Amino acid sequence: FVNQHLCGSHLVEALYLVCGERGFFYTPKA
Amino acid sequence: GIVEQCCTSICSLYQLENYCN
Ligand SMILES: [Cl-]
Ligand SMILES: [Cl-]
Ligand SMILES: [Cl-]
Ligand SMILES: [Zn+2]
Ligand SMILES: [Zn+2]
Repeated sequence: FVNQHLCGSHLVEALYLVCGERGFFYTPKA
Repeated sequence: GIVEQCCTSICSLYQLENYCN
C-alpha cells in the first residue's frame, strides 16, 4: 500500500519550499 | 488531492505550485 502518512510528511516540506511566502493549505482528505 | 496525485508518481515543482495559495 502507499503510506500516505509518510508521503504527506514529505509533500508538506516540498510545499514549504515551492510556495514560499504564499503559503498553503494542506488537507489530507482528497 | 495532492496525496493521490503525488505519492505514486512524482510531481514536479510546476505541478506542486498548483497547491499553493
Ligand atoms: Cl518515506
Ligand atoms: Cl514531492
Ligand atoms: Cl522533492
Ligand atoms: Zn520519508
Ligand atoms: Zn518530493
